[PDB]
Amino acid sequence: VDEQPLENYLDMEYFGTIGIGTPAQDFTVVFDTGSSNLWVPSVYCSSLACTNHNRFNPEDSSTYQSTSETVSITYGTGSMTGILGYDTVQVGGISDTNQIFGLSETEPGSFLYYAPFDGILGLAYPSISSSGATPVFDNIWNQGLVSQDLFSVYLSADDQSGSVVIFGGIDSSYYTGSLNWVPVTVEGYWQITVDSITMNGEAIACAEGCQAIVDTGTSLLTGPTSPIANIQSDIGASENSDGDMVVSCSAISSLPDIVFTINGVQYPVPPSAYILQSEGSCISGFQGMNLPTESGELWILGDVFIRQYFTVFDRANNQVGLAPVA
Amino acid sequence: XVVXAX
Repeated sequence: VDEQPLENYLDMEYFGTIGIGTPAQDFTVVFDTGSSNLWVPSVYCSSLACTNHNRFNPEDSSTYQSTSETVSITYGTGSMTGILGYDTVQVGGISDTNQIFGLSETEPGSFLYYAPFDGILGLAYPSISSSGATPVFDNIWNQGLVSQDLFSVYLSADDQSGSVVIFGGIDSSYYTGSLNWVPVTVEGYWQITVDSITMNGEAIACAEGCQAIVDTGTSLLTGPTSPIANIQSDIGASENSDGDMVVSCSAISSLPDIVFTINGVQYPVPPSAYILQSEGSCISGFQGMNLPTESGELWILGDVFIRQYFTVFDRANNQVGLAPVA
Repeated sequence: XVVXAX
């Protein structure tokens, strides 16, 4: 069974090291369940972010195959354009041969400049892959490189070592009790129904259900701007001088759990998880963002939620498994 | 922070 250790950067970003090419050039990539493309910076890129991150040099790989096709990807934070190429990607002890990935041409803006990771390795469904490029886990499964068509994530808390993605297996060491299984509603993101969001037995948002994605590549709990403004009032958060939504640090001691009910099972998030300790003050772990789709406006169960719950992403049965971390 | 694809 095949594990990829991930580095935890300030409880906000989780990334690991992959090898691309023969011999392997090393890159750090966010393992992102909210996107499906793999890309890294290349020598074709002259953007500011390309000058201070590792750059794939296709001339130096004996196994590189070029294409005449391009990729463009827009994220909630950051964007890129590139050209698609094929090479061997070494991920979690698996030699994923003939992998299509993007070599960046432009990475515009300051976000990717200041970020500690080089690229993104998307772990979601092929239907949201830009230029229809085969995702890494799809290519690993199609080549019979794993036996179980699933992967599982443990994200550590408090800047600690130990975060892992496990390709083709579960490790029951990481969770307590048994896995509860939730059907994926739409096969794109890892999208599920959240039955309701409650505090003190009252629905504060999503009273008659809402659609949420489980996203290792989103730092915070995200939802539509109007229900999120309601949640901010409920937890006593006010917009500070610099735009930040702050809450008194003393108040963690007296706030109740916010409960996500998913498939009739209660998933409490404590105030010590949903209020973050940042640069000396305490901030809300809830962020307002509108992502409208065919199936309404999405919530994101970001890293705040995943830290509390060991997550299994099952592609054989199109289900997500959740259990409390040990 | 990070919000990972539109």
